[PDB]
Amino acid sequence: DEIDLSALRDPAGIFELVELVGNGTYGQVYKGRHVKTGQLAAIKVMDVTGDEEEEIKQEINMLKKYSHHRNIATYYGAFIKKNPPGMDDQLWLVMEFCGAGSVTDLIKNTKGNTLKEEWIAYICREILRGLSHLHQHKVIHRDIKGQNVLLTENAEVKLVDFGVSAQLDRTVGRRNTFIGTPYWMAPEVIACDENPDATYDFKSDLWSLGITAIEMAEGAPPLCDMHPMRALFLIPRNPAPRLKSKKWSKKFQSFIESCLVKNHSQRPATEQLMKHPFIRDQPNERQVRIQLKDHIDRTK
Amino acid sequence: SWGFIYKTLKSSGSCSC
Repeated sequence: DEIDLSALRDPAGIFELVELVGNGTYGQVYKGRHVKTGQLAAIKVMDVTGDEEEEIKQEINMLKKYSHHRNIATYYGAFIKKNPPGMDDQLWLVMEFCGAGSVTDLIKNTKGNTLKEEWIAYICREILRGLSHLHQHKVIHRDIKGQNVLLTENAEVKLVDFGVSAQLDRTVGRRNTFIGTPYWMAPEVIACDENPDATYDFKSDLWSLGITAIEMAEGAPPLCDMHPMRALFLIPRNPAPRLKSKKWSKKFQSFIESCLVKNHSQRPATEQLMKHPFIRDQPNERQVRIQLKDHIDRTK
Repeated sequence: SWGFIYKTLKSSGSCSC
């Protein structure tokens, strides 16, 4: 069931914008409320163009199928605001509102740019639950990073940004499209630039999760002082990245070791990763979520 | 990078140099 952009309607009497909460080369994100019920939504606004059509449809088709999982921000619907002949129309994407912002932002606003280890373990576990849902449905995210992990005002964790995700049709199937964000890309995805035979699968998302854990621990991905072109040369050649400080637990160090195995056929699968002690053993979840929520509110 | 685009990849997201 593929979306047909021509059938989308003007949102005239259904939602109203409230405040602008984000902006980038993609468009704008707004806080919005349903005018009839008052319920809260985020609304992403992009103007329409044939040139960005394929990614738009992939985002909407992926969200409609999978966003009902509690670790994926929920899709509510879409509209197209109709503007006069000289002016582009705009697509509105109506989503579950994630009021705490991104993990990248959380790190930026923290003293030393380093989260507490128990916070990192909780966030990583929530990301893996989302990945598990996706991988079991033959989906590869392909752009896992702190900018695409959001937090609600109650410290729930939600994955976003499905525009370059891959939908396979067989379990064993593989992909070869050279796509991602450089510092978080897996060595077997990078290899597709110069190697027209290379392939990757769902384990490339697990590499990116490893880089995102390092992002949370140290404030940036590895090689953040290299130009992107040099990072892309060094990721397949350097040994796998490690945490700089010996103060982290052996558990955390072991988990980073499991995500960042360079040989992807020897990298553990999502299910095995879910059983790692760093992820599996969190008996103080209630306390951790409270501390995260309070830290989030402290940082404004 | 922040803004660096290489072929079909997203923006660098982390850097420049």
